Amino acid sequence: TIHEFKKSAKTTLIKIDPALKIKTKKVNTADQCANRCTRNKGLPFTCKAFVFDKARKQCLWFPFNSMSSGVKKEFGHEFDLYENKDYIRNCIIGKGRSYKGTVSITKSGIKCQPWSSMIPHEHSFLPSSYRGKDLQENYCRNPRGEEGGPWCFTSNPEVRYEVCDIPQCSEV
Amino acid sequence: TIHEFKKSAKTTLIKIDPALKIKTKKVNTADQCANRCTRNKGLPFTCKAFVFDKARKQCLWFPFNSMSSGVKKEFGHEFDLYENKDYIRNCIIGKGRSYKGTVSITKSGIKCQPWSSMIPHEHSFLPSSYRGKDLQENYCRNPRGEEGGPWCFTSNPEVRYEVCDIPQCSEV
Repeated sequence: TIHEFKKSAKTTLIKIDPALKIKTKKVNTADQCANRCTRNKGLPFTCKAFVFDKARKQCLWFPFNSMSSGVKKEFGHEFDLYENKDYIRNCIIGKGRSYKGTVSITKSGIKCQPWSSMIPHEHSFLPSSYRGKDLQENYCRNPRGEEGGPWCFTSNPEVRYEVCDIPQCSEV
Repeated sequence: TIHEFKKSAKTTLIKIDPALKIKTKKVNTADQCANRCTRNKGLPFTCKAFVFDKARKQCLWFPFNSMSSGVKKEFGHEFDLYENKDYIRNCIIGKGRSYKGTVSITKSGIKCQPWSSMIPHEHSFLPSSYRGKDLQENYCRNPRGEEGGPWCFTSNPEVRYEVCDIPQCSEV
């Protein structure tokens, strides 16, 4: 069940508004935290995210994710952040510059090439180069905010890049 | 992997658009269609949904869902529809009247009471009547279009009903 969460390594979140509440608990594996989050059992809220402290083998279930207002994230090798896809807007607004969804396949059905690889296609579109644009894994993105919306370098050598078929949130 | 699809028993989809392409194949089980869809390995498009023909134990992979334009659904006992949640708007527009996501947990974190149940709470919100409102399972909904957004009757005898924390597509 831990696979249906967007994972961001060495990350955790921090709150600000005292009202915003948490629930923690020692555990064995990060898997263990996912089941409880997904099932939303014994939790005084909606599990939209959780962190697993690999160091203190702990689960940190949150009623919010990295894009929640009033919460910032922090570095930690020992931490691993898992966000519930059901709470990460999966549709596009405008040119889709703020799309953080997990679609990784182009419109014609071809798997996206990670932004970390220069194979098959070489490129200067590196994560460090574009901060805030979430160029993680091989997720369809639109760092430059171009007309076509989110796209990705294809794993098919003949197709340098292509657009992804992510829907618009509201286009009547 | 089939659990990451919204299921609509006895249902299938009929394209109207001739371009909009499909791909079919005999298979053994419906799970078999899911894996192929999720992976999107042998398809010339983005799998957003698929139908499993229990009769002809067949798979119909679609580059669209029940809310795609130019495609109508049809009834059929031998058919089951599965839509990729990654393509079913997961945020709310306005009062949330057209919400079709699968969130089934009120804001305080309690499981929803399916609409087909009169226990714990009895009600006048049944599928039968108010249709087109997808009162399936225990999905948070807003058939009437009320102020607070999609909600549900709580499986907690102490709480008649409560609202869910489904994000608005206009984040904040």
